[PDB]
Amino acid sequence: MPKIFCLADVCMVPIGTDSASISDFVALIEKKIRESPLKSTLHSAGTTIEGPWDDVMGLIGEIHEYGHEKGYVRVHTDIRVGTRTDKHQTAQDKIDVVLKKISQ
Amino acid sequence: MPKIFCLADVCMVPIGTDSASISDFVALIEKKIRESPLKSTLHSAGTTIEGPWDDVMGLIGEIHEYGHEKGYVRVHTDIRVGTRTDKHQTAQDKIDVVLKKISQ
Amino acid sequence: MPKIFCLADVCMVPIGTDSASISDFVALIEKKIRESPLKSTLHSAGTTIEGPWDDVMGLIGEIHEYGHEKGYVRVHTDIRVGTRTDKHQTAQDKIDVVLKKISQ
Amino acid sequence: MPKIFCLADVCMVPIGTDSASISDFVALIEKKIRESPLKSTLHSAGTTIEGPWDDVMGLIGEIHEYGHEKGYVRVHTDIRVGTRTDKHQTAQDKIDVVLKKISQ
Repeated sequence: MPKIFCLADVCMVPIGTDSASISDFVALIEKKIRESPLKSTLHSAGTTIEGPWDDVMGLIGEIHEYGHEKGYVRVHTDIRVGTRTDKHQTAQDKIDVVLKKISQ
Repeated sequence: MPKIFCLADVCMVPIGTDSASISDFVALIEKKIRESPLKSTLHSAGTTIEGPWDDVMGLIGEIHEYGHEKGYVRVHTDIRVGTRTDKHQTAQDKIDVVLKKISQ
Repeated sequence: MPKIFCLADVCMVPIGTDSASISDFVALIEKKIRESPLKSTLHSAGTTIEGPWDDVMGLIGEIHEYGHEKGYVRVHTDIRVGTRTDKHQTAQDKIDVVLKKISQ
Repeated sequence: MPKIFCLADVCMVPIGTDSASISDFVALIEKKIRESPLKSTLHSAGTTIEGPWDDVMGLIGEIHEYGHEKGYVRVHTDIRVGTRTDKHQTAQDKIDVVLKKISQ
């Protein structure tokens, strides 16, 4: 169980539901993610979660189990995650650097 | 060249640069993306682009070529893209539905 | 319409079907991919397609339209794509280099 | 620490190295992955790992730490992971079903 800091952007969708509309599933998991003390930011194509590796990946796993507990039979997830040793950077720090450079 | 409407969230990074810091590359490509008439939204883990398939995928390809033109030798990209026939939904519509349901 | 060579690994899934089992959809799209003259390699988590950017992204777009034509209401796709200017490398060349180094 | 079975296809790349060529990094991590008792399958665009969630995500985290221990300053990873309650399916079972259907 590694504890390295990481930034993980997750996009989770249910497979096999009766409708192409899945906002119920997204809202369901988002509420669960916001209950965690880990910092998270919701956007249109997913949610960015930050913190120690084990806690972040642990939460995503719990969300899957939560989905299954709520009746969803299959969950498909895409995770973009990065770790680095040169500096500590939150999701907000990341966008702040870009925005600054763009206006320059 | 398909023209179906699509929502594509792209995360692009350069491989082989001399530094772990890549905000220069991100800012460079973001400015190029904002020059397009296609609707785009920047977030911490990528940029969401919407429009006809050929125009969206065409732009991403142009960004790659632009990166190479600017000296970057290798570009690695992750794209999450979806198409649907039941309704038209922009990236903003998508987050709006979730936010509403979350407060309900 | 960029024509830079690219290697794209695609994972495509249908959203809103009546079953968690989606092998019918996968088989359907795979047969369509094999009809293209572009080089493709199927694996457990997707299919790797190579060739000019416009032809590769064009095919993926056609697959989406094909899915919708076959009754699927929503398609979600994850694409990992890379371009580079230092050498030409097929998907097979890529795995060959790794395998060699592993035994060394 | 969830223990639900999962199939995870991982694509890991180093950011900030002095070369666009990263086969050394890939070979390095692959050897580390093969030391694990977890079932893994290497392909051109990544490696598919299967097993309990905590063990699989734990290994990926260890690979990141291993990369940093070996001098790599930044690691970027894309993970496609799925869980389901309707059946147990390995990566090989997954491709076997498709291949069968394709010839039918």
